[PDB]
Amino acid sequence: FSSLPSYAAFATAQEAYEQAVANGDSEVVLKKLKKSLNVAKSEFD
Amino acid sequence: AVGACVLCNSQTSLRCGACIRRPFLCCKCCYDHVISTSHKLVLSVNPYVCNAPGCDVTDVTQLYLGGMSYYCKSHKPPISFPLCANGQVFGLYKNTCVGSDNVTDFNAIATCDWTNAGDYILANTCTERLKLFAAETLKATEETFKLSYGIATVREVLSDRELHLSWEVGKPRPPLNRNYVFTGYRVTKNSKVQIGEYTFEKGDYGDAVVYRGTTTYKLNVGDYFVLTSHTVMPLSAPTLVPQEHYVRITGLYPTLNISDEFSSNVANYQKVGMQKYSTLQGPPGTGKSHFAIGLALYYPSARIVYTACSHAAVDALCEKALKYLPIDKCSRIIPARARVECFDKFKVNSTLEQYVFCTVNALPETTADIVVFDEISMATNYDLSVVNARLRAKHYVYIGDPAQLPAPRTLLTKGTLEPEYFNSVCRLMKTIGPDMFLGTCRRCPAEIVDTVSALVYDNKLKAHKDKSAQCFKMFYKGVITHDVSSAINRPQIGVVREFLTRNPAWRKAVFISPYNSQNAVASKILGLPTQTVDSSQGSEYDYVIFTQTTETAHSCNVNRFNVAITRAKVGILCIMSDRDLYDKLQFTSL
RNA sequence: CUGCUCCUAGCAUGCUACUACCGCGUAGCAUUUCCCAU
RNA sequence: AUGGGAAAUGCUACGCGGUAGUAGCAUGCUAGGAGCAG
Ligand SMILES: Nc1ncnc2c1ncn2[C@@H]1O[C@H](COP(=O)(O)OP(=O)(O)O)[C@@H](O)[C@H]1O
Ligand SMILES: [Zn+2]
Ligand SMILES: [Zn+2]
Ligand SMILES: [Zn+2]
Repeated sequence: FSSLPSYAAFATAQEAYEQAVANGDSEVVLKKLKKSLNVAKSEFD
Repeated sequence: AVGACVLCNSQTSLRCGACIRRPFLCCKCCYDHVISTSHKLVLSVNPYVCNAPGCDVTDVTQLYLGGMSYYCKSHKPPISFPLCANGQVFGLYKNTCVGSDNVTDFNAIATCDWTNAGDYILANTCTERLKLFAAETLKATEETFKLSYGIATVREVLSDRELHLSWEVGKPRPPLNRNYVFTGYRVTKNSKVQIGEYTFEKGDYGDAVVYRGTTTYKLNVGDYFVLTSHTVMPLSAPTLVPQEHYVRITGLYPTLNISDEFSSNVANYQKVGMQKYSTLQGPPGTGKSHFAIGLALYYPSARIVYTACSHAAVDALCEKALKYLPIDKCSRIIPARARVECFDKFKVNSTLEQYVFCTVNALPETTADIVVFDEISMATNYDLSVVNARLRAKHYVYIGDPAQLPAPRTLLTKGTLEPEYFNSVCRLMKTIGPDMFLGTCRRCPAEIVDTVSALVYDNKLKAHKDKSAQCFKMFYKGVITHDVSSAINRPQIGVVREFLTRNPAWRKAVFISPYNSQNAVASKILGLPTQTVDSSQGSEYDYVIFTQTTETAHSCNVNRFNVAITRAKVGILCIMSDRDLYDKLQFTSL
């Protein structure tokens, strides 16, 4: 399931999540990362 | 349709897609912009798309000439060439593309969100044409934002003048005032026609709203009121005209032995004459609009037109001119809407007059000999070049004060803006100094000038009148809503109502409330001469009532309060909620 | 050739329990912002 | 001298449902190997 739109969107979501976790700016930003992760998992499912 | 570029101003005819205003770009400039930014759409004599219907690629990064049109790689004909040039973009004129590199600022202009003060300050630092384009795109951004405002899914209507308002969920339900423009749309499965130019302000008490439209039915349930946006027109004239020094007078007709207060300012008037223009930088209250009518008295012969930012200032100017200058040579141009009242004694929009007045947004496109503009702080750099384009005279006068509050600029929700960077003129005023300055607040007596010069201003200000002994204060807090519903301090209104009788000449004291809800409810309760600061800008009153509701970045603004107090003449009474702010001034407490 | 049984493997289904996340729904608690001209 | 106060960002608790992963139960079938009886 590598060459799939869900896979690519999840990869971008993970990239943004790790980037913003390294930034460590806001708790709401981290919640946004978690929500993006969760919809990425949802579609990847 | 061909024009010059912007960064390099070479003759070209390319435009960008993602850039909202779609400006003319040369080849190299456009290539740089599309390489840097994410703009992947270029406009020319035709749009740029993969001509093959089985493709929908609009990216300029790859596009292949399919004989006469553009193609993708999967549809590229064999004998065909990609149209991304050797570090440029292929098209109209390439042999006369002069080079210029200042694209990074231009990229940032088409990048930033105008929520950070860095955007606005950087905007007022670039090339003139870049400044005009930035102002234009900012105005367009504001129009787009206000377009996406509340869609009032109302349910009830009270009377022919009064109605009940309810809104949808998700979009910003805008405030209600005569300034805004709304219109309902009959959703009857069809005939979604405009019901008329509908203005709206909140009702007197409770869940009540007063409605007034160009037509006025008895509104139904299923309608909604959506805020539409007006278009923005491009401009060409410079914001600021160049300066030229002279030797003798520039052809103006004097009036010997007319007055006395302005014979001392005759030197200043001649200083204006010896140059193309001049400006005025001084504190409020001290010969600002008054240095104007006497200057007109110096040369009251040419056929002239003036204007002002807001309506109160121009109406006060009309009254002052009637007081000094003959009436039947001056006029005031009114707009078509005219929902906000004006000088309802003078000529009704008589453009054919010798000394004409008007508002900023309703100016004609005629010319004059001299001109003066009001409150550069309240204005942007866009309207400056707008009036430069529509109006072209031989002498220009500008007035303003950096301590005043600037234009709203609501999109800037972060940080404060330095007074010089309010517009180009304010930066020039703070960098090169004034052209002529007057510093002796004449309407307020010495106690007010002492308080303002000691606390916020520099200790340089002075007055001409001694203390009027009408200084009083109040500090107790009161309660507000605390959950949206901009603060309303009702206990203070009740205490004012109970007290006022003891104060004999304060029955007509000008009530002040910047907040619209408090502004309405105060007149609803008693009917004091209600007023807001914004609309007190450039006004003046014998008896004033100021009311602070609560503490907030708005109500704690130093400039707001100091511009509020510069309007005291003989008497005033005002209240706070803040301790150190209550202690800051040097008046009697009570 | 019929009937009975054992064992193994796989599949598939049903049901049960556990774990995670999600959003919803409800309840409680608590805060953060606070608005203006045409 | 009056029984007319929200937008909701944040915390906690409960439930639902979905999704995924884990363990368990029952079954339904298939296939294979083997043994007994007539
Ligand atoms: N030289 C002066 N002599 C008397 N009154 C003056 C003088 N200069 C200004 N004023 C008073 O100031 C009022 C107008 O305010 P102004 O000083 O023009 O500044 P602004 O209008 O921006 O506050 C006028 O009513 C006028 O009476
Ligand atoms: Zn662009
Ligand atoms: Zn160029
Ligand atoms: Zn294609």
